[PDB]
Amino acid sequence: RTPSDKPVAHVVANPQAEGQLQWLNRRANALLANGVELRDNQLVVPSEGLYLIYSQVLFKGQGCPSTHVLLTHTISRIAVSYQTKVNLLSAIKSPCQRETPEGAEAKPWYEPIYLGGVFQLEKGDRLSAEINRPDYLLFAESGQVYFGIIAL
Amino acid sequence: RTPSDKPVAHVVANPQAEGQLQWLNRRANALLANGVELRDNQLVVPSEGLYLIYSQVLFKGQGCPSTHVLLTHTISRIAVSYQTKVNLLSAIKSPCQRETPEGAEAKPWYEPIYLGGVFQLEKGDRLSAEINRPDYLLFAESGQVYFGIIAL
Amino acid sequence: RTPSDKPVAHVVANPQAEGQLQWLNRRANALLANGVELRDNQLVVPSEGLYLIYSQVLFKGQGCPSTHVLLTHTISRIAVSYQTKVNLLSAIKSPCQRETPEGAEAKPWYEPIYLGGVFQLEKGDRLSAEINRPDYLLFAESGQVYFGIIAL
Amino acid sequence: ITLKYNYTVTLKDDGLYDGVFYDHYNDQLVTKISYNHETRHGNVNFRADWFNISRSPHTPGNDYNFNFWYSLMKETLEEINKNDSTKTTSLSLITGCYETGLLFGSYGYVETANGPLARYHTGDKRFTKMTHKGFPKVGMLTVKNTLWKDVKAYLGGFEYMGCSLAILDYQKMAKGKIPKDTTPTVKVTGNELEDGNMTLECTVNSFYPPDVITKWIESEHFKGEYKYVNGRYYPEWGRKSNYEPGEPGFPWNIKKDKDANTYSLTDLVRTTSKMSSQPVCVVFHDTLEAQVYTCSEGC
Amino acid sequence: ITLKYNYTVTLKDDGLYDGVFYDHYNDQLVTKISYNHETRHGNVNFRADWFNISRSPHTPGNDYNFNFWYSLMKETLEEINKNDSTKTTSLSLITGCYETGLLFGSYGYVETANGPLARYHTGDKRFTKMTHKGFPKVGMLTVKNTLWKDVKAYLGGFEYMGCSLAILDYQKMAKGKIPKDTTPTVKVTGNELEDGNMTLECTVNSFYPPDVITKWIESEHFKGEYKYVNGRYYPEWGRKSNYEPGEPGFPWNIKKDKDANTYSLTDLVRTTSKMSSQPVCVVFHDTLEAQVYTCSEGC
Amino acid sequence: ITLKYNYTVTLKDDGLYDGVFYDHYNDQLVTKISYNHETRHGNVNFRADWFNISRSPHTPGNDYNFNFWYSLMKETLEEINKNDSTKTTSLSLITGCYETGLLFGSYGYVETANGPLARYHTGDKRFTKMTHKGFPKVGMLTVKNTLWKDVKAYLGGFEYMGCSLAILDYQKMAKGKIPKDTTPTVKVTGNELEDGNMTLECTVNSFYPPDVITKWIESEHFKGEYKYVNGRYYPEWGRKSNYEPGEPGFPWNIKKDKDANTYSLTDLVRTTSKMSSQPVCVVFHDTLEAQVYTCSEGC
Ligand SMILES: *[C@@H]1O[C@H](CO)[C@@H](O)[C@H](O)[C@H]1NC(C)=O
Ligand SMILES: *[C@@H]1O[C@H](CO)[C@@H](O)[C@H](O)[C@H]1NC(C)=O
Ligand SMILES: *[C@@H]1O[C@H](CO)[C@@H](O)[C@H](O)[C@H]1NC(C)=O
Ligand SMILES: *[C@@H]1O[C@H](CO)[C@@H](O)[C@H](O)[C@H]1NC(C)=O
Ligand SMILES: *[C@@H]1O[C@H](CO)[C@@H](O)[C@H](O)[C@H]1NC(C)=O
Ligand SMILES: *[C@@H]1O[C@H](CO)[C@@H](O)[C@H](O)[C@H]1NC(C)=O
Ligand SMILES: *[C@@H]1O[C@H](CO)[C@@H](O)[C@H](O)[C@H]1NC(C)=O
Ligand SMILES: *[C@@H]1O[C@H](CO)[C@@H](O)[C@H](O)[C@H]1NC(C)=O
Ligand SMILES: *[C@@H]1O[C@H](CO)[C@@H](O)[C@H](O)[C@H]1NC(C)=O
Repeated sequence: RTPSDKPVAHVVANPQAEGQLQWLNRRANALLANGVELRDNQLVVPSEGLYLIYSQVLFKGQGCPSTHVLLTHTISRIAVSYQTKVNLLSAIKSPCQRETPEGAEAKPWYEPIYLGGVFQLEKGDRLSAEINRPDYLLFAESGQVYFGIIAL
Repeated sequence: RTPSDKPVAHVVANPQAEGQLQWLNRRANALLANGVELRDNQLVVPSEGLYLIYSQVLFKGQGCPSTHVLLTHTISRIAVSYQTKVNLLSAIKSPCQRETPEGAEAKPWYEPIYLGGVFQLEKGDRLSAEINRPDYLLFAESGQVYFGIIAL
Repeated sequence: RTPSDKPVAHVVANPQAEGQLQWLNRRANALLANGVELRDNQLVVPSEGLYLIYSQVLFKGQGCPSTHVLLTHTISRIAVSYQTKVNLLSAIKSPCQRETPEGAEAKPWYEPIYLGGVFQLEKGDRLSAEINRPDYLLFAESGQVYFGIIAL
Repeated sequence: ITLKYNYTVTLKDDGLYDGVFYDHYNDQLVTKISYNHETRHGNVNFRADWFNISRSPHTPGNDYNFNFWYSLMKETLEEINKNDSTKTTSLSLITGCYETGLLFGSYGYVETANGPLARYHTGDKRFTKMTHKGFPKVGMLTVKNTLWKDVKAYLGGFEYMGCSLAILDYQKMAKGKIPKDTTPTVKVTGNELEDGNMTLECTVNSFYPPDVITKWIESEHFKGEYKYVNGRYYPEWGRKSNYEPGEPGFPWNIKKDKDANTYSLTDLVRTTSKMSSQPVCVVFHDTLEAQVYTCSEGC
Repeated sequence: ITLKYNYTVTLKDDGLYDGVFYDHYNDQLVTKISYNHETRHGNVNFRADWFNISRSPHTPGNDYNFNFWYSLMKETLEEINKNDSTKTTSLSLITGCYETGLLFGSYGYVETANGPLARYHTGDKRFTKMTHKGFPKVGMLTVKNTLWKDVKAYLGGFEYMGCSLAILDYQKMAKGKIPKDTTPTVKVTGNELEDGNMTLECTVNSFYPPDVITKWIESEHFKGEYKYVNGRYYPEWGRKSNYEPGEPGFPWNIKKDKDANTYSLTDLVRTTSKMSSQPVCVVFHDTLEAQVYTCSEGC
Repeated sequence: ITLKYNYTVTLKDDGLYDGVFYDHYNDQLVTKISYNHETRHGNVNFRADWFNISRSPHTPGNDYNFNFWYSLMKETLEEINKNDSTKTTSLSLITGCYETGLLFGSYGYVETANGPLARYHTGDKRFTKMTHKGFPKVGMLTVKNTLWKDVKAYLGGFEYMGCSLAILDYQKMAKGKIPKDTTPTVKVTGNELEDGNMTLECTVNSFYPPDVITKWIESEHFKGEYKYVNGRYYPEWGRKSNYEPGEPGFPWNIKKDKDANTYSLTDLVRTTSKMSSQPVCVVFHDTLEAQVYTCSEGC
């Protein structure tokens, strides 16, 4: 069955790699076809074109830390004609508004972030989907952390 | 006018069905064409192919409940070759961080969740966009709760 | 290089226009091609068709205001055959749950909102991506505030 | 549910041209407006207590653009009466929409005391004959008219989307103040009108929202499972009428049954031998989004 | 990692047909089931202490549908034995999946005491010959069978996705209770078997998860950089066997080395002059997702 | 706004080759670097007080790769001087970008004391003649060169995106420390240069950011509404020059008007009879993203 012929990829987070965000394509409903490669944890575009890029991460924390914690999710492009990470999509989220567990209780918190947009890419471009606090990464369920692209 | 020829669908939540999340396509800017069917509240793919699947729900609550409340949104696939709900996309959100109305006031809270990704689907697959707390579903405005797919 | 031939656009927020949300296409990884025009701060579709529309805004606030503050993001369509804003996609978010800085401290808060879906559009339709509190718009980084459409 | 707008100017006995407008949600009158001859503009004569027009942003302003329509329709009626082979008592602008079970649509056409005249098509942005007879390109009926732009906007706009949006506001405000939904009883009978071979009769008994639509589909198309699948395609044995189902002008044998708020319908079909599966009756109504019903011979 | 299901019915000495089932995660026995002749149904004889079957939603219910398979396989074996040119001692249903480094897949085939018989293809939804010899279309092997629908569902489903989902639950519960991962040592030697020109030997020393796969690729394809790029395409000098790499039936020269939990492998290749770059050895294993190794002559 | 980088090596009188580099934001000098003959490397002679180079991640490192360019350009100049029909006093590398109103772009070309030589195209990843004359494929101008890879990276990269990103950092740090934006006054005059039929003159008076671009478009293309629509296509009566508008080498009649920070421009056009609508002047400047101006005869 022809996935379609269009370069595409939908990689998901590896739960067996605690503390970090490693993407894999060897799972249930994941994709890595028609040329796009997963190299050094980055997706590599196989041809000139317009691409839909997206990603979602789910942060989870038990009770609240100190001062203030910031969660950032961002998709970068390192172009073949300009080898430097330049942000394409990015968001920030503040889970614990300094609440900090008074001393009794402190329930868990969940904070998801979605990113997505269309971009002109060169053959050879490298796309990265990174976060700043991989220690809060909740990849316990399944479709909670993903990163993908489809050539439109 | 040819919508395009591509199987597509953008269904929205029925506000006249309080307490539950029922999808309809008989509204203003909604879609259900070129083969995809809305059966038993699920979208049914008409052909092999790569599909962009997405959904958004908007939760709303007056003041805060007890202990802790969890909000989950998830899109499942029940494949023709494996009749079982398997999650494709899913997210969790914790509205009331146990704050619970002290006893005076308690403003309302809004919490949206977006889900989206590309997937390889078989002719006959059933897609579901469900939530765990339909009693918090805010479908008062309009484009606040939707579920759709487009064949890429 | 042919962007593709498909009408497309990915505009981003102008940081040099404090207090408001003005879209530009004259930047790094932005787009405005094959017919779509950016007129009066709205994207204008050049042909009948199915379109993927999306947008993201990032709100940021120092400490908390009074009573309660509501943040809304919404994409409207003003059709050629019905000149009136009708909401296609919309979400609401409540940052400060009335917490209001007790009197000592008050950290900053970040709240992102994503919107996206597929729609049937007429040649000449005008799409708007607006917010209610532009004074909380955080367009300091880069890919934090965007609005785009691609003809599928 | 249903939302219908009816604008009508009449030549009345001898003299002036009378004008009325009716706004109906289902079978509930919401607004009545008539042309005041002393004042020379319309007046609201009736307004349902449950309808707060301020909560219905998509209901046309200026009392439903009454003065505009009255005047333009009066002009159109005068022109129509010049060719003595068209002369008519009155002219009506019928526009509105519906959400009958799974089915949904909108309409906007002009009829005469003599029958349907022209239908406005959202796509072509112009009127189209509803009868072989054709229609006189005068008044509000030709692009030639100086006010055509307003027609496109008021009529075309409402039909394109305005109405479908408005109907939802009516529904909200009507929720508790009108007849409750009532599910009908259906039975399909296979009588036989003598001269012809077989006849099928689908009868729907006492249903509330009065809008009901029926589709006759050969049973082969249901491949064993008798459920109407939403997005699925189905050839359907169309009926013959100048009106399209959905337009209030479509002939449905509906009668408000005995002392009650409910209605009843009887739809007959000529089971000619042209087919090859014997149609099954598919009933579209608010209660039961869309149910299929079978059997002939008399079930 | 590896998940393997083995169902086997045997004619044993003279009389009854015995039935056994084995569930293996890597080289760890998880479940053993055998057909009880007194009771006439299966019994779980063994269950690993670390495997809570309730935490593995995708592991087949009804004790792995044992009664179903035993019975249907018994039927298939009887039919197979009627044509005296096929008569066999036993029949086995081999199904499972693997995640060997970057490589991953699933399988489901039926073998006989005489060798591989038929392989089930998820795409075509039918069995396909694994040998030129072909296979008798009887029992669980033909669509003609009344229980075919169950075969498609139990075998096809598991192979289509069930297994790949289940294997992850086993991994979770196995984490601490089995041999730890152990990275191998690799060396490629360029010996020479006299009659032929050159011979390459890739040897992988003491690695834990016993599943290892090797790919021989001409060095030209690595355009100077000796790293195997995940999504990249590579022509690969296939091996010759009735089995496809990944299926437990594929011939890999693996031996559990001396008193330890680890394993060792030796893969040889005939460096015929057909090529034009001298293959390089690419090793796929859990440790080191996929590494490339070179040199000949003897390195 | 504008960001321009100018690298220049000269043969000076008799002997050594001098090298200088200038970084200009708008008309503001940001950095000056010159080759020190004693030390044999570049030295920063000037640095604007408002520019914190650490806050501009996209401004090239190693003092704008000065030593690299000086050396490679020196090499290129020597080769160019061997064919005595090319011999030149100096060589310059002009690269940078702009955001003039709605218009925006980047450039990178090499000019000689004799005039433009070659332009670097981001697409083809190579240089292209700027004149019919062609250009000698030597030094930094040919793929043959051992350092070509660095040229592609430093020049190509900056032109491909580096510059457009950097210019924004300059703008931030310049905000308060440079001439404030100043909106011009425009007037189009329809004089007549005697021999030819008609002549149009667009004059823009005292605007600050010195970058201004003008487009002459036949009025028919504005279908009645005189507003330049961003993404809309417009045929535009191109000017004739070896340079493309946007490159600092394009001939614009701009002069810094009397004692002030502002500038003035005068653009003339030969209203030949080839057209059929009489052009209208479209002015692109930071103030007024893009405005249209009309009238001839003398307005
Ligand atoms: C419109 O109203 C007129 C006058 O009340 C009536 O005679 C006519 O039948 C109505 N038409 C429809 C379809 O409601
Ligand atoms: C409808 O009537 C209410 C009073 O019942 C009035 O206060 C309101 O302004 C009107 N529409 C609304 C709800 O704004
Ligand atoms: C309208 O009147 C004219 C007479 O001027 C007649 O010829 C025409 O046929 C009439 N309309 C039609 C086509 O019936
Ligand atoms: C299945 O089990 C039987 C007996 O337990 C054994 O002889 C056979 O080799 C096994 N098949 C495979 C390929 O694991
Ligand atoms: C697995 O066994 C545990 C006891 O170790 C039991 O509590 C649990 O309910 C079983 N399965 C699960 C996790 O539901
Ligand atoms: C099975 O037996 C038949 C005889 O009934 C024989 O013709 C056939 O060739 C045998 N199967 C094969 C193809 O080996
Ligand atoms: C570049 O610098 C040289 C030497 O200072 C100068 O003469 C020349 O005009 C400059 N070129 C440009 C295009 O600015
Ligand atoms: C730029 O200079 C400031 C002071 O002028 C210094 O504190 C800063 O570290 C430099 N760049 C930055 C903001 O990192
Ligand atoms: C360069 O010199 C050669 C002879 O050395 C001459 O033929 C050529 O015309 C010169 N460059 C050009 C092509 O103008």
